[PDB]
Amino acid sequence: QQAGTATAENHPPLTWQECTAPGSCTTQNGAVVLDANWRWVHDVNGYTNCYTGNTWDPTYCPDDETCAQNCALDGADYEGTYGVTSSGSSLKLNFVTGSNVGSRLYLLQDDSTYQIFKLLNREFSFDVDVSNLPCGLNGALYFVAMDADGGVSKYPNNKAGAKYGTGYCDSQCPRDLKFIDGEANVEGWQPSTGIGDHGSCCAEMDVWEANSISNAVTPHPCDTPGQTMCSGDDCGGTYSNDRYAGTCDPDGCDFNPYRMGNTSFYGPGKIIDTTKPFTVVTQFLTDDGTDTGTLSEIKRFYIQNSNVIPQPNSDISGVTGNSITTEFCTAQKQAFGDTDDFSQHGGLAKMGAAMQQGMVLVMSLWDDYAAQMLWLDSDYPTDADPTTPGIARGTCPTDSGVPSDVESQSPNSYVTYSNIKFGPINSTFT
Ligand SMILES: *[C@@H]1O[C@H](CO)[C@@H](O[C@@H]2O[C@H](CO)[C@@H](O)[C@H](O)[C@H]2NC(C)=O)[C@H](O)[C@H]1NC(C)=O
Ligand SMILES: *[C@@H]1O[C@H](CO)[C@@H](O)[C@H](O)[C@H]1NC(C)=O
Repeated sequence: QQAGTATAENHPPLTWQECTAPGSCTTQNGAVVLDANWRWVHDVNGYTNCYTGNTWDPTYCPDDETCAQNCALDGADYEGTYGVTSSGSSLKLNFVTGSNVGSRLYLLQDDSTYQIFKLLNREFSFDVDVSNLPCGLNGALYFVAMDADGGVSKYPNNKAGAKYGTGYCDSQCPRDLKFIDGEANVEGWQPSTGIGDHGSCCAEMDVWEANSISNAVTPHPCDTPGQTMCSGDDCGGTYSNDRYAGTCDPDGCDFNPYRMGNTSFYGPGKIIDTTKPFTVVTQFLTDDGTDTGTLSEIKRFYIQNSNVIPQPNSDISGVTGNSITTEFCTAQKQAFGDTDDFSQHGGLAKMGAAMQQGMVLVMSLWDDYAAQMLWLDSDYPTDADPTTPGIARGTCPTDSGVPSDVESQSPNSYVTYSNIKFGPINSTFT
């Protein structure tokens, strides 16, 4: 895709901090950029839609390649069209703005380059306010193995790049992306938004997926860490027919404290009381305590009112601990009767390989047209006994979360992420 000219692209500023030790942090002047898929795509020569509603305009987009040469991703009015505002070290995502629903943003090193995080033997921490996120919404902060330049050096027809939020991929191998690898997704485009023949896969570390009711932390490995194209139902993921047909783990190894049997830990009025802000800390430990080692454990702490509170232990029979490890992941898949696609695609060793490639920080607010976010905050397989281990993930009713409901009833929902800090283990807090 080309770079557009109707609207100029100005990235909202966002500061964060890199630390070397507790109390010793340096502020970085970052910025964020809106993902390519939320943008208006217009023809390079005038101001005409290449994409109209849920369909490609064949005059400009008769095939994948031509479309990409003829069409441009426009700049974004962040506040007014997409409901994104930044202040200093804080970023606010509004749910519904006019006819826009939600957003996905990446953190930039500079105006053409995603910030790369190498997470092994490091810790990542951020403050969050999810008090205005009801059932059916997902305020996500996570990492994917995208190219720093958004694909430009690999794909000559991508002239927009990171500056326009190109190059997305995650463990679902999404086929709803209008542009992949410097080509439009037009041949095979089946309207619902819509899905095409091509998808974009890469390893995904979901540090935080949450609303005011439930949260989960979930690594999702892929055979190839790092961005790959797939095609048809071989993609697997949410949009393909068979979830488990592809090269990535679509479920992942998850720790949601509610699902693990502690229902008094996280929620309104609870130990982590989601009516107020709190701090989320995630450590990525290696077997030998060094930066070159194998990923072996993911640990979680929360901080609310200067109190440091560790992730609760699993209270599921035969599943032990409060951290993600190979042992935990094996035991939890068995005790819930879920297919162990995690270990099939290389588990934590392969999550670690992706972390070694470097990963991009994504911040997001979305609702779920496929599954109503019930996998996160309700009884998920809905046709199943909510007393059997692993079905119940939160207190939301099973009729919650349908997009046309939440978009109409809670349009002023929002999420705020702030005070991002990154460094060696135990440097981001006391
Ligand atoms: C849910 O998790 C909480 C937090 O871990 C548990 O409360 C802790 O219990 C331990 C004993 O196992 C105490 O030493 C801590 O001081 C407790 N923390 C707080 C702040 O309460 C709680 O027991 C768990 N509840 C259930 C339902 O199992
Ligand atoms: C981090 O601090 C914790 C105690 O809060 C301790 O278990 C651990 O050894 C520390 N890690 C390092 C490498 O300093």
